[PDB]
Amino acid sequence: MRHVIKTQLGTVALLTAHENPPQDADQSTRRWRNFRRDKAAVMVQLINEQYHLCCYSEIRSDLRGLGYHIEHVENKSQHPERTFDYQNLAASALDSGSSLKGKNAFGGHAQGKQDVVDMAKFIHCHIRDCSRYFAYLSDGRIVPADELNAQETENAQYTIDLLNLNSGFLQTERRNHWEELEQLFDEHIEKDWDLQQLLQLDLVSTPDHKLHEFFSITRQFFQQEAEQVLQSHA
Amino acid sequence: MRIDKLSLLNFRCFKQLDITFDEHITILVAPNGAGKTTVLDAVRLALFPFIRGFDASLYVKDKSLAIRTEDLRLIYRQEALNMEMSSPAKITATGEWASGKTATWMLDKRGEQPPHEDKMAAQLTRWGEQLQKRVREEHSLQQVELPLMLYLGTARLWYQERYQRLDNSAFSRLSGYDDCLSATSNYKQFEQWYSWLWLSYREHQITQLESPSAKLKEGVRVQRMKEAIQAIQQAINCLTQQVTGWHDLEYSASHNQQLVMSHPQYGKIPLSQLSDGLRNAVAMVADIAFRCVKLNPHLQNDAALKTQGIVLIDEVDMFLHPAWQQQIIQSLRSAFPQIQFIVTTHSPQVLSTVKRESIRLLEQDENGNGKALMPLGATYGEPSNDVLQSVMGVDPQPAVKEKADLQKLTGWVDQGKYDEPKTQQLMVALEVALGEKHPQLQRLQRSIARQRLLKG
Amino acid sequence: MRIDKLSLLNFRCFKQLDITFDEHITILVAPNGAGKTTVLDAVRLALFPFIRGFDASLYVKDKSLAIRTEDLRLIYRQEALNMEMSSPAKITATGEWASGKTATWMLDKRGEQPPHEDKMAAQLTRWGEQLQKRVREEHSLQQVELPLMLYLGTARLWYQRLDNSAFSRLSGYDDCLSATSNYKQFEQWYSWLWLSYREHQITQLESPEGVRVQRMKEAIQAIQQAINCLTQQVTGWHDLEYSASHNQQLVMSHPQYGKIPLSQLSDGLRNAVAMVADIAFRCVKLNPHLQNDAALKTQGIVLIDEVDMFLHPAWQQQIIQSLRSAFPQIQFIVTTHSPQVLSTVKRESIRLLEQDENGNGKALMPLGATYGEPSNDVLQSVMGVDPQPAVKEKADLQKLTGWVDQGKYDEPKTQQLMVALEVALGEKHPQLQRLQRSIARQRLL
Ligand SMILES: Nc1ncnc2c1ncn2[C@@H]1O[C@H](COP(=O)(O)OP(=O)(O)OP(=O)(O)O)[C@@H](O)[C@H]1O
Repeated sequence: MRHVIKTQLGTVALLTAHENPPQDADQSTRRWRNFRRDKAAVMVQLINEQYHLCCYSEIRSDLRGLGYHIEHVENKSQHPERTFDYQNLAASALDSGSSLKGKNAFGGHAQGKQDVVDMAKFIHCHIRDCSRYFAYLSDGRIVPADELNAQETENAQYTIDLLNLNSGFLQTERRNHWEELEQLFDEHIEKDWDLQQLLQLDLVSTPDHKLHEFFSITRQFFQQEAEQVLQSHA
Repeated sequence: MRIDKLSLLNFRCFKQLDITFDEHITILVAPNGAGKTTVLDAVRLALFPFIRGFDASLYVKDKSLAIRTEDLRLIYRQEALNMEMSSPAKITATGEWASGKTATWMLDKRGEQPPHEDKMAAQLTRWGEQLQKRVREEHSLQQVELPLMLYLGTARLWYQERYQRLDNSAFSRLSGYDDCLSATSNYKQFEQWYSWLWLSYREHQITQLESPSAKLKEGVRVQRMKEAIQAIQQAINCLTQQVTGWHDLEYSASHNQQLVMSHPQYGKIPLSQLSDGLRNAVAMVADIAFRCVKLNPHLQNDAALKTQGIVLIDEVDMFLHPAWQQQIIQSLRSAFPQIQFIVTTHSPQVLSTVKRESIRLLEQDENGNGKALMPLGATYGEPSNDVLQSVMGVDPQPAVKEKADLQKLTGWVDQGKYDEPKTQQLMVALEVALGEKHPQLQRLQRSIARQRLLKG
Repeated sequence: MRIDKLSLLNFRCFKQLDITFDEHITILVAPNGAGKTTVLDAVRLALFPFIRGFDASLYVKDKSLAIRTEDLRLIYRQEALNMEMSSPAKITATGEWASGKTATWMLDKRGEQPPHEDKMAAQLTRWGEQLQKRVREEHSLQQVELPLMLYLGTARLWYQRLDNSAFSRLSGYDDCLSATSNYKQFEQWYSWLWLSYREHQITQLESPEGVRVQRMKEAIQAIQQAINCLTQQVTGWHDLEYSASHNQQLVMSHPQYGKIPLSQLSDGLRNAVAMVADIAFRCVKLNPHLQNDAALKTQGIVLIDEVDMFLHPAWQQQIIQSLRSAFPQIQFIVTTHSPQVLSTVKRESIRLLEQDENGNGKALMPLGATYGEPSNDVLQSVMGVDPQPAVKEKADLQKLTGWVDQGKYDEPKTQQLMVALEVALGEKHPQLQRLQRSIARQRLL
C-alpha cells in the first residue's frame, strides 16, 4: 500500500455534521443516507489527496470507468461516533452508485471487509509504516514481506485476505504491469537511455494531482533509482 | 420482437433476480449450479403467450411451457421438521413487440392454483391473433412480416432419428412455429422438408425443360425453389466453410437418398458420416434458416438476412475445437444479423471475442438472492489466459505436485534472496522437475539478472 | 487384457495408420474430422471377439459391432469428379490377453462381402468361452479374475442381485460396448443399495445375515472410495450417502459446512460422479472375491470419447489424475481437444493425429513439454492456435504498434490511424493507452 498524508481539514458541511456524532448503527445509517447532497465535495477532496489512486489497490478507477466511493477505514457500524470524522474517510474504487458489489469485489466492497474488522491486525494506508508490510511478485500476487516478525506476517496476511487483494482481476492487472516494466527496463538498457528522466513521468505527480497506477510495484521494481528520483523531487 | 429485461421472484433457484439483455448478443456465465438453464427456461416461459395466439399451444400436451408446481422454491431447514413453499412465483418481462410498441407483461403462480397472467400477457396473445388474421387475408397488396421464436437445448442431438409445401399460404406460413419452443430434436422435420424441396426443384426443372410453354407460370415456381435453396446454403456456409472447408449441403439420391456435403480434397460425403461438431453446427444453423424461409417466403434470398426474432442457445460451442470456438459468434452475427441471440457457454475462447457489455456473470448468496454482473476488466481481443483468470477466476497454472514449490521459489527470488544455497537447490530441483524452458522459471531468471544488474 | 498396438488399412479416413498405446493412459488429440472416433471404433471392434464368447453378448447381432460397407475408404477423383471405393478394410491388433499370453489378431472386410476374421481371432472367442465355463464352477477354491471391457461414447447421456453366482458375475458385461451413464439411473440404483443396507443395519440395532450383507457393505465402501478420489481434493466433499432425514436425498459431507445435497450441483459434475460410480459398480460386480478392493485391483480397458464434456475449466484439470488414482490397474484410452486436460499429463501419453494429401496417417508424440505448463503455451504449441483471437482491428493494432516502436509517431498517417482506432475500440483500450504512454515516454529527451 501507499501512505496517504492528509493536509486538508475538510468541508463546512462535513464539519457541522460532526458536531453531534451518531451514537448507534441506526442513527449513523440514517444520517449517512441523508448526507448524500454534500458527498461530492468530500469525495473530490479525498480523490485529490490520493493522486487519483484507490486507497487499497492503487488503481486508476477513472481511467477504467469504474468510479469511486467514500470508504470508512473503520466500519461506522462498529464505531459510529466517527461517521463524520474526516480522519476516518478515504476513497475506494467501484463506486456505490452491471459490474458491481459481489463475491469478487475488492477493497471496501470486499466480502470480509463488509462484515467485521479487527483494527489490531488491520494494516491500512493511514499507518505511516504500511508499505514495508507487503511485497509484489512477478506472477501478480501480493505477499507479506520476508523481513517481518512472526506477528507482523499474520497481520499482513489477515489484511490481504480481508480486502480480497489477490483476486484474478487484480492479479492479471499487476502481472501486466510487471511485464510492461520489464519491457521498459530492456528498452532503456538497449537505447542507452537515462533511468531518471523516464521515471519522473511515473513517480512524480502532475499539476492536476494524478499519479500513475501501481506506484508501489514501480518503486519496488527499480530498487535504488526509484528512491533517488523520489528524494530528488519530493 | 425483443426483450430488454427480465426479473424472477421465487423461481427455481433464485429467490429474486434482475437481468438485462444486450440488443444483439448476450452470453451467460455461471461457475456453480444451474442458473443459466433457469434463466433460459424463464425466458422461454415468458415467450409462450405469443405463440399461443397462432393455435400453437399445448395441443401436443406440452406441460413444460407453463409454470408448474415443480418450478416453485422449497426451503429445507435442518432445525425444523416441516418444509414449505415460497409463493407466489413470478416472471416479469419488458421489451418491444413492434416498432415503437414497448410493453411489460407478468406471469405468476400461487401454490397449487392454476397459473395466471395479467392483461398485457393477454394483449400479447391478441397481437399474435391479429397477425394470424392478417396472414389469412392473402387477397391483399400489403405484406406482413412474421417474427421468429426458437429454443435450442442440450438435447437437440439426442435421438435425431425419429419422426410439405412452400408458398404464400397461411397453412404454409404458420408451419414455421411448429415445435419452435420444444426441448427435443427437430432434425427430421428439416430433412424431410429439404428433401421435398430438392426433389420438387429438380422435377419442375425437367418439366420446364421438356415443355417451356409454361415459362411465365411454372418458370417462377422453380425460381422460388432455387432462391430458398440458395438462402439456406448461404446461411450454412457462413458457419462451416472457412473453418472446416465443407460447404453446399445437398440432397442426393445416388448416395442412398442422403444429405451430403462437399470438400475440395475429400469430395462428397454424407453428413451422418462427418464429425460430431460439424453435424451439431449444421443442425443448429439449419433450424433457424428454414424456419426463417418458411415464415417469410416473400423475402426470397434475404429471408435469413432480414428477419427479426429471439433465439436461445444452451452450450453454443458444443463439440467445437478452440479454433472453431474463436469464430462461432461472429459467424452467427453474420448469417442472421437482425436477430437477438441469448447463449450460454463456459469457454474463454468464446468470451474473448465479445465486449464486456455482452457478458453476464451469475452468482447467488446463501439466501438465494441472485446477481447478474459485468466483468470488471476488458475481454474484447484479450488473450485466453487473461480472460480465464480475470473473468472465470481460474489460474492458468495447473495444480501439479510442483506448483507450491514454484510459488515458494518465486516468492524467494523476487524478494532479493536468490544467492542463498537453499534457493539455488530449489531452483535446480524445479528445473529438473519441470524443465529449464518453463516460462515462469525463465522470467525468474530474468528477474535475477535484473536484480544483479541494478546493484552496480 | 491389454492392447499395445493397432494398425488400420483403408478404414474410414485412413489409408494406413499404426498407433502404439501407453500402458496406463493415452490421449488422442486433434481438431474435428481428424479420426479420433475412427481409432476408438477400430479398438472397439478389435475387442468384440472376446465379448462374443459370453451368452450375455452371444445374442448381440448389432451391425455397429462389425465392419460395414460405410467403413471402407473413398477417394475423390477430381478429373473424373467421382468417388472410388477402396478395398479391403483391415484391423490388426496386438497385445496380451492373460499374463504371459501375447497375441496378434486381425479382421477384414472385402467389398460388399460379409466381414471375415482370421484364425487367431477365433481363439479370443474360445478364451472368453473358457472363462465363462470356469465362472460356472461350484466347489472350485481357485479364484477366477474377469477383466473390465467398457466403451463410453458421446451418446452416453441420451437415455439388482449382487450375488456371488455366475449370473450376477456375468451381468457385469451388460451393454458394456455401448454403455450409458446418466445420473438418474445412478441415483436410482445407489438409493436401492443404500435402502437395503440401512434395513439390515437397523435390524441389528433392534435385536442385537452374512453373504448378502457383506456384499452390500463392500460395494458401498468401494464406490465411496472411488468418488472420494474425484471430489475430496478440489473441495472438501466426501462420503456420498443416501439420507432419509434430509428429505430422502443423496448427500455429501464437508468438515466445515456439514451435509449438502447432490442435486444442487451442475449437470457436468453430477454426470462425472455417475460415470465414476458406474465404473466402480461394474468392477464390484465382476470380481466379488476382491471385497472392497475390487476397484483397486481390477484390470481391463476403458475407452472414453470427449472425456471433458460439460466440464468447467476447473474440473478439466483434475479428471485424468482422478481416474488414474481410482483405478490404478486399468488401461484408459480417451479423446479430447481441451488444453486444460493436456496441461497435466506427460508427453509420453499424448498422440497427435495428422494426415497427408494422400491419406497416410500419423500418430506422434508432441515435440515440446506439456506437464505443469500454462494453458496458453499448450494452446500455442501442441494445438497451433494463437491464444489471442483475430478480431477485426488486430492487424491495425499490430501495424500501429510496429510504427510506434520504430519511432514514427509524429507522422500524419500514424495520428490518423490512432484516431481511427480510438473511435473504433475506444479511449480506454489497454493497448492504445500503452501506446500513448510509450509515445509520451519517447519525448522529453
Ligand atoms: N468412408 C469414408 N471415406 C473417407 N472419409 C471418410 C469416410 N467415412 C468418414 N470419413 C471422414 O472421416 C472424418 C470423420 O472423422 P471423425 O469423426 O472420427 O473425427 P473427429 O472429429 O476427430 O471425431 P469425433 O468428433 O467423432 O470425436 C470426416 O472427415 C469424414 O468425412
